[PDB]
Amino acid sequence: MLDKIVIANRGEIALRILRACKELGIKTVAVHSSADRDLKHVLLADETVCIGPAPSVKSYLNIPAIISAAEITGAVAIHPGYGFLSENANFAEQVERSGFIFIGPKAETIRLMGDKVSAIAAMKKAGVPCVPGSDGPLGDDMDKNRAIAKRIGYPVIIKASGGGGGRGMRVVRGDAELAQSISMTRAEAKAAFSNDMVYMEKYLENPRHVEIQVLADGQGNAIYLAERDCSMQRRHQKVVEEAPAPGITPELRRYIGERCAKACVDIGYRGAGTFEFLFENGEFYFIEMNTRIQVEHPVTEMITGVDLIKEQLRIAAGQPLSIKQEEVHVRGHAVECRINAEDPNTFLPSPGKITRFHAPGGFGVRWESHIYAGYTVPPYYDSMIGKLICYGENRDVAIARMKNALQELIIDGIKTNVDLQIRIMNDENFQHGGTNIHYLEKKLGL
Ligand SMILES: Cc1nc(-c2ccnc(N)n2)cn1Cc1c(Cl)cccc1Cl
Ligand SMILES: [Cl-]
Repeated sequence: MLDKIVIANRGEIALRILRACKELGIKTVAVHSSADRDLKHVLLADETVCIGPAPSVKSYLNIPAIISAAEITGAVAIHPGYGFLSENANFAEQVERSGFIFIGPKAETIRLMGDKVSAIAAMKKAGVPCVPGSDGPLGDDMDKNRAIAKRIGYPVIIKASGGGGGRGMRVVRGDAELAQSISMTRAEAKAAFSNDMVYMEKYLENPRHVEIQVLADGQGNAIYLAERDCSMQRRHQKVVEEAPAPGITPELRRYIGERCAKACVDIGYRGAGTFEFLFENGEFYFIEMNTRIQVEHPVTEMITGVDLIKEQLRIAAGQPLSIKQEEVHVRGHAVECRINAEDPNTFLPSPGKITRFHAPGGFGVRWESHIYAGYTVPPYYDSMIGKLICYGENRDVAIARMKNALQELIIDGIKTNVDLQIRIMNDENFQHGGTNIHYLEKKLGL
């Protein structure tokens, strides 16, 4: 087991990582900005290092400062959490070059999945179903681009190969708009990644966002831990996630899961990872892979019993997977509601001091948050201040528990999205299940 690690993150995920470290007897180093001195995990950590001022560029994205903190404390590994530098291949490379373990895959693997075109090519080769597409970057030959579009069939979508999460894409519905659409996507990509590479996919009109959790030890062992539906979202931000995905049969799960696991072996994947799919008309289509642990990991933990963070730490210590595929069993159902400090009318972050706090408790209730009474939510970071996760023996039980936990939750002094979460739990279409990626924005437009 790793002697000591730097937790290269903040907020709820840093606390989540700290708890796993403590379970495993791993010493903790909490690196933090000057605005984050009173973070719960910082107060709980074995050692603390202030790595810079409030803005993320000079703290949580400050590669030399994070590496120096590992150096000064004699840490053996760095956990990047999610966001920040977790998908930064240069950071992973610098971490290993400086002589520390990066808790994540090889830098080459991060780089491979970071490039959307190369990622899809690798996944297609491995037998993972992808969206019908260009299978390569689009060039300047518009005859060739029209032929790709015809072969695929309109509508199509132009996507940037550098891009993440849905940044800068456009739907094309005929030849008439194709040339300009390619042109425009190229330009926005140049500003975002200094990379004008674009590709084409068949545009799916009303898909669900379904992602497969994997773990791989780098020793040839790779398992899939069912799936999560993340379709409930607003402006590229997930709002509610759940596991398993409604309507997914054991057979479909096994079909897609085995293909993801085999792909992990093909690419020499190491650690936790997520294969993101679009799901429409009973069919899976790979869009991208996340090579980090994700915000929504807890729903997968509830339905499988596998502690994904502890697995990351075990794998980073060079241990083989703690379980075989045949030992992974989907049981019950879990729903996560993200709790955001945000104004309900503007959807802008709403920072400030929490004056009264009470966490929900009870059977099947899991509360993931650094917040406490008297804690000030700083203006400098993301709006998500906690995650409420409810498990039950079935989806209806999980939802009923979530409704009650949400009503029990008290966060006074700041504005939150609790009332919206309650609305969603009471939504008849959500109660039925299987709503698509466009649903919440359509609902909120009414
Ligand atoms: C990365 C990505 N690809 C798509 C997409 C949608 C329809 N067809 C195709 N091919 N891709 C959508 N997104 C981003 C996204 C996702 Cl993945 C989930 C909800 C909303 C949004 Cl805008
Ligand atoms: Cl994430």
